[PDB]
Amino acid sequence: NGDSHTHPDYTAGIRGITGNEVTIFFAPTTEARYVDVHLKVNNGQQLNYRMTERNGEWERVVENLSSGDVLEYSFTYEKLGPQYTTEWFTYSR
Ligand SMILES: [Br-]
Ligand SMILES: [Br-]
Ligand SMILES: [Br-]
Ligand SMILES: [Br-]
Repeated sequence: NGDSHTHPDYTAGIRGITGNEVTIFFAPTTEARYVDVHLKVNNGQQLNYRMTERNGEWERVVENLSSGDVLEYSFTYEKLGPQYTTEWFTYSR
C-alpha cells in the first residue's frame, strides 16, 4: 500500500503504513545536511517539520490518519549547499 515518487535527487513517499501511523520518507541520492517536510491533512493548516535522519534517509511519522484522510506533503532539501523545494504530493489513507 505505500507510494513512491522519484526525481534524480530523491525517492520520497509513504511507507510503514499501520492502523495508527504512516511514515513520510525522503531518500536523497546525494547526502543532505537537512530535509524539512511541509504537510497538510484534508487541506488543513500547513505544518512544517525537520525530518529525522536515519542511515542516509529522512523520516517523519504522521500519526492517527483515519481511513479517507488526505495527506499532502512537500519537501525542502539541502544538496551541496543550497536548498530546493518540491511540489506537493498526495496520499489517501
Ligand atoms: Br517511483
Ligand atoms: Br553523498
Ligand atoms: Br521540527
Ligand atoms: Br504542487
